[PDB]
Amino acid sequence: KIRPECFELLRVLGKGGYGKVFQVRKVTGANTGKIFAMKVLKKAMIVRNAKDTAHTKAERNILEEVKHPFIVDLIYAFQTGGKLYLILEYLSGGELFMQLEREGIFMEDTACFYLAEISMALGHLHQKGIIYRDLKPENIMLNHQGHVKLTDFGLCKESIHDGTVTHTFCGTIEYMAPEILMRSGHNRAVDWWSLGALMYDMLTGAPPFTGENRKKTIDKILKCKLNLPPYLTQEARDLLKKLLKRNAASRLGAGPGDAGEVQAHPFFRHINWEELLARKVEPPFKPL
Ligand SMILES: NS(=O)(=O)c1ccc(NC(=O)COC(=O)c2c3c(nc4ccccc24)CCCCC3)cc1
Ligand SMILES: [Zn+2]
Repeated sequence: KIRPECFELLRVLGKGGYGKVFQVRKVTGANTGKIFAMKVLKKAMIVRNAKDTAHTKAERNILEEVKHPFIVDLIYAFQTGGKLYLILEYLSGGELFMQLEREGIFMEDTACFYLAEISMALGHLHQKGIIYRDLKPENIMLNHQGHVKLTDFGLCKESIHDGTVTHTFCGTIEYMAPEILMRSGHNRAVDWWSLGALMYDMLTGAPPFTGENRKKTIDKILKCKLNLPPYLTQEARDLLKKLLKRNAASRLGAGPGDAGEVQAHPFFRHINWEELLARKVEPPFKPL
């Protein structure tokens, strides 16, 4: 029976209003010395609010069901009287955010690699009926080899919250689909929008609808007047045009084919999907 005492704490990886993440190593038994990330949530901070309770249980249910190389792996999960524990794989490659900052602009082949892996993760989720919604550079980590991992399926990680009712808009909203910000109803097509926004950011240096402040950003996102810079390749321009459509049902990937439709686009013409999913493709950046 796994317990908190089975793990030795090595450092604090992060913290927020609901709990903390530690780097840990297993003290004894199987995988003695194996390194994990341990997320520890305070039930007291959660159980009084039906929405947060629900969100917590959905996080654990999603992470338990998902079996995919490009989504964070949940190893153990247990609780005590006052805390919930999630033992996750430790991801040493950092945030994709740090990669965009260091490079400014990705070469197309580098962008293509990361966007391809993300699309496979989104496809896995979508066929399970799960919508990611929060695709953004900060949310995308890299393992020690440099492969993509999607994270943040649970409670709010922000230190400053937007309003007092929901945590839906606490982060940057620069990658969020217009129909979410409009509260006009949405489905898995929001993820293909977010993929486009991320792609635009990789290849230009900034998300497509940024402004001087948040209001102006939201206004631009809702207005949806896409300007594609001339230096984009024909394949990139074409895909971005198809992903960043205001009308969800027109978006590439919104169709019945979902990720399959996006993956069939000429921007991804050189991707071998079997070798990619099997992690046999050398990543563009190696955290080593
Ligand atoms: N809602 S809350 O309890 O209050 C709350 C929970 C977590 C955070 N902050 C984070 O999770 C930050 O990211 C991580 O902690 C993190 C991680 C990992 N691996 C990491 C490796 C290095 C550095 C951080 C890592 C392993 C992969 C999963 C993500 C964690 C802030 C607030
Ligand atoms: Zn919040």
